[PDB]
Amino acid sequence: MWYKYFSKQSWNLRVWRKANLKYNQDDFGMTQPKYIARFGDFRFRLVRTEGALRGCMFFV
Amino acid sequence: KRKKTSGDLDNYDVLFVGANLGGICSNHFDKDTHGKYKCFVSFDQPINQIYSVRIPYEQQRVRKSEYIHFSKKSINQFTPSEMLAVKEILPEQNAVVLSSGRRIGYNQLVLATGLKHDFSQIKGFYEALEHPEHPVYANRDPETWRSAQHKYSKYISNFKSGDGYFCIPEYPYAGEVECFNFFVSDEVWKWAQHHGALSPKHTFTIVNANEKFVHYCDSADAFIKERLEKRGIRVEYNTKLLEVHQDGQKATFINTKTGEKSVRDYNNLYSIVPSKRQEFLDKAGLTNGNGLLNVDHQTLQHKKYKNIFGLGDAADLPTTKTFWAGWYQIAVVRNNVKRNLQGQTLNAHYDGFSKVPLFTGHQTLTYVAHSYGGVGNWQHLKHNNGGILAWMRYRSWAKGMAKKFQDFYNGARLGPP
Ligand SMILES: CCCCCCCCCCCCCCCCCC(=O)OC[C@H](COP(=O)([O-])OCC(O)COP(=O)([O-])OC[C@@H](COC(=O)CCCCCCCCCCCCCCCCC)OC(=O)CCCCCCCCCCCCCCCCC)OC(=O)CCCCCCCCCCCCCCCCC
Ligand SMILES: NC(=O)c1ccc[n+]([C@@H]2O[C@H](COP(=O)([O-])OP(=O)(O)OC[C@H]3O[C@@H](n4cnc5c(N)ncnc54)[C@H](O)[C@@H]3O)[C@@H](O)[C@H]2O)c1
Repeated sequence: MWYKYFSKQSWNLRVWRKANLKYNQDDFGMTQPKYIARFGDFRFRLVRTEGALRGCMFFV
Repeated sequence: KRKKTSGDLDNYDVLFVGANLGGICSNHFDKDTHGKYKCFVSFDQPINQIYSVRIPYEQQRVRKSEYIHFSKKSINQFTPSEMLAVKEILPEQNAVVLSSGRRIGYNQLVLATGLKHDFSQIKGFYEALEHPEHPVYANRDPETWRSAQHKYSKYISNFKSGDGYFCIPEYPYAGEVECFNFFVSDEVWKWAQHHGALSPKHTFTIVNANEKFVHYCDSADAFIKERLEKRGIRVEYNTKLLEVHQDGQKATFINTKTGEKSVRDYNNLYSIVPSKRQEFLDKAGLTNGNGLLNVDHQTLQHKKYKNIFGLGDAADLPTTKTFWAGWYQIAVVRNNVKRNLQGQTLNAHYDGFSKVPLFTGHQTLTYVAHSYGGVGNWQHLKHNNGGILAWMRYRSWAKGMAKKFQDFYNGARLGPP
């Protein structure tokens, strides 16, 4: 009965690969501007997040 | 120095009905006459959205503060104003009664009521637009949204799959070319089909109630249908959106040609808000046919009741109801009204010029400019296939036009000439 003692207040986040899926990336961050062109759209399509993209460009 | 004119009067000499184009005309009227006349303005809505930058607004090249403007800002401080719509108009008596019930007299009447939006023409459409998650999108934002609601910009982004419909209401409707975003979405949705963001089994069709896209300019209307075929977009004419079911995402369309209605599943619905003819303009015997003002095409003066004028969208003029058309309609109204206050003749003629950008790509556009006879100028349909020339003209309208409407309402910058 482990679910009986599970606390649903941890449902505030949906953590997957160290990233919160309920993150409003359409209103905050580099992904907010909708006027991005084909290159910037395909780049965000690959990484799905700005935090992962910025981390890789740091070393590149 | 100058004292503000009073609003608690029984009659005036000039009366402007409207704030979008009725306010800019009054601001240009007083500055030309140096405040020799006491005029009153009576609008209906407190907020004037800048639909001329609607597409750059959906692309979030324009902040919500630069797209939302109050009606009081268009009107100057010397003239009084009141947010009360007119209940009835008596042209034979030269007086106007408001919704409150106070009769106000006038000597000259300038009607700038335009085309009033009616969300009730489509059942359940407004409630599906105000919903922050439903995929029903429209041409204007509801007034119940806060500054943190950006659903308007998710029409093109959140189109992962499903059936998409772009609905055009029955003419006359507001925002004919300035709200045509099916060319910018096609280029973005082409990218989504390349890397799998958009499902390969998706449908997008343009549901147009009218027979043509641009009624008074066949040069631009032929270009649109020619480009829609080259892009691959499917169009269905004589069909208008009738009902939106928010529960199962059902959209009731009806073919006005054959009177046949159907039910279609949708996943991304965009519709230009349909207009509605105001009944009091018919009870006073000012409109004709469709419900637009019956005025002279040259001087913008009404056929009868020579003391009554009309401009903007409410006027029945064989041209595209744009905003730049209103730049050349306020110069004629403020002139002819000045001539009737002095009994002189009317030497101001309106040639029917109207200019509206047509966004042909995500970052490119071309200008739709034409005269009364549908003939275009040197700018008409130029650099229409994209390029550096089309890209530079896009950035000047997307990033540098919304900041200009602040001066238009204040009075710092006048029209193009
Ligand atoms: C020069 C010396 C060189 C020395 C050696 C250098 C080493 C060279 C080898 C290595 C190459 C560099 C590698 C860089 C990549 C590194 C990895 C990386 O960082 O990620 C990729 C990275 C991504 O960049 P980004 O920041 O993400 O892009 C911005 C947005 O994210 C993107 O947002 P978007 O995608 O949504 O939209 C982008 C764009 C939309 O863009 C597009 O859509 C266009 C795409 C068109 C694609 C067409 C494809 C065509 C295919 C080929 C042709 C077809 C075949 C032809 C066949 C012909 C047959 C022969 O929209 C815009 O509105 C653009 C903004 C306005 C334009 C700004 C331009 C600034 C230019 C300033 C200089 C002006 C000089 C003019 C002089 C002209 C004459 C020389 O790419 C780059 O870094 C590009 C290099 C930029 C370096 C900047 C530092 C230098 C500053 C510029 C030079 C200034 C002048 C200096 C000289 C002055 C005296 C002469
Ligand atoms: N895309 C759209 O839906 C849309 C809507 C409005 C304006 N526009 C753009 O703006 C241009 C000019 O706009 P416009 O001024 O002709 O229309 P408008 O709707 O912007 O102006 C009408 C004004 O009159 C007032 N009004 C309406 N009915 C009234 C009544 N009974 N009593 C008192 N006031 C009343 C309104 O409050 C408003 O201030 C248009 O050519 C178009 O380009 C677009």
